[PDB]
Amino acid sequence: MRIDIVTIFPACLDPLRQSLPGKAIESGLVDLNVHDLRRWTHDVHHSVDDAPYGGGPGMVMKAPVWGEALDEICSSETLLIVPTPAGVLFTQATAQRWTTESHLVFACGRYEGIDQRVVQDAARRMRVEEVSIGDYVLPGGESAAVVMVEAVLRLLAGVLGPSYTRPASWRGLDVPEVLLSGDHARIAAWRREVSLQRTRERRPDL
Amino acid sequence: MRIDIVTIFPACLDPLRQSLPGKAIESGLVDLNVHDLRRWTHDVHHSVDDAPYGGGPGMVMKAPVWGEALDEICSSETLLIVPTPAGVLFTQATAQRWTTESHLVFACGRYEGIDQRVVQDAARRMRVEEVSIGDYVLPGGESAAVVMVEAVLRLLAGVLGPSYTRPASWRGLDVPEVLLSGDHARIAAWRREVSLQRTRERRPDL
Ligand SMILES: Nc1ncnc2c1ncn2[C@@H]1O[C@H](CSCC[C@H](N)C(=O)O)[C@@H](O)[C@H]1O
Ligand SMILES: Nc1ncnc2c1ncn2[C@@H]1O[C@H](CSCC[C@H](N)C(=O)O)[C@@H](O)[C@H]1O
Repeated sequence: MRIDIVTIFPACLDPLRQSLPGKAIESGLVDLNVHDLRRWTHDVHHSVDDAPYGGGPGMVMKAPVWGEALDEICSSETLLIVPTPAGVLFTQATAQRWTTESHLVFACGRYEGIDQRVVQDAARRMRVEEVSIGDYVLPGGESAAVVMVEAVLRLLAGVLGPSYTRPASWRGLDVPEVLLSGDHARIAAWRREVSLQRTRERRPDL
Repeated sequence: MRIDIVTIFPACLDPLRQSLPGKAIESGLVDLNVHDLRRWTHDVHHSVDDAPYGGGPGMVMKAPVWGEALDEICSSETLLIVPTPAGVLFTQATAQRWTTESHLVFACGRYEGIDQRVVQDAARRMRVEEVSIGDYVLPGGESAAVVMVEAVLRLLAGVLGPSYTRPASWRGLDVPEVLLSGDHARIAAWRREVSLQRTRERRPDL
């Protein structure tokens, strides 16, 4: 897999050089490249942003700068991912689906986001997805791209209820007898039962 | 606010030293500390993990090591956050709620997670929350803690539909006339209408 991440904060993708993703890279499973968007700017101030039409707070990332970056980095086989709290929700199904991709490009937004025409123009050449990692607002798309890449790379590396360990009794808290029993059938049943109960309490949406 | 993050991958929290969170730190809004869990180990191999009771794949993070770290770092006023895909969903309401906290501690899990008794034992002294940032599986809790801290710090710093910018026409794509009109009432109505439509298509759960 080839991954390209475009951002005005390259340092924020440094976790992808560590642990599982860093191991996936050095082992040649993935080619990861992080690009500073300012390298596609030409003005004296190397600016990636401008005032929004119709007003609003903050600034908008300019379509001409993004368009020039994506024209260079993307092909017709690329799956362009635009993190946004207005996108479809990223789930484990999405992470599994992205393992079948040859080229992922992440266009990380800052400020109020990226001029909408970047997505519409990209869609003329390649496949584009606006994706949210959850119902919260982040200052930028970088932490979202780390989350998405780690979820995909975990699956790629693997392809290519409560947990307990010793001691049996700690601070007056004992490991449930079922786990000490060595009876796989009883253990599987209990784990399913506790997971169902926890799901009912915390995640009835599931 | 004081934030403590406990992990076997301190480098993975480096994004919190950049951009908005890094600015919140240097301006004295937040005291952020990242702790390597191995510093609370005493065995020859400085190990934080052991085999799970009842079997299963991988390893479990030991309760005695976590208990010793949390005994040192936490107080009765701490809100202990344990990232887990089995927790309640983190949302913008949670991020807003956490801005009222004086001390957040994030216990980042690796492997199959943290022995469940760590949470139960912590709950004897302080408030604990098991939290998921979404319906996907990450290799570790660090990228989840970055997401949560950034969402909270964005709100803390601020307290203490589609976007467009120039040019009006780009690659044959024009900015909607409504945004060029300068009529706030018409702009607000249109933005609400396009956002509602996008919500119906992508997020009927909302
Ligand atoms: N929940 C989330 N999921 C994925 N990306 C998010 C996110 N929250 C914020 N972001 C990122 O942070 C950037 C700035 S937040 C701007 C939000 C924008 N007005 C919109 O509605 O799209 C976004 O462009 C996106 O890249
Ligand atoms: N969706 C998510 N939200 C928050 N943390 C997650 C997460 N997915 C994985 N993690 C983190 O990654 C670590 C290893 S994943 C292990 C999952 C564990 N068996 C469980 O059901 O809790 C978890 O301990 C947690 O810290």
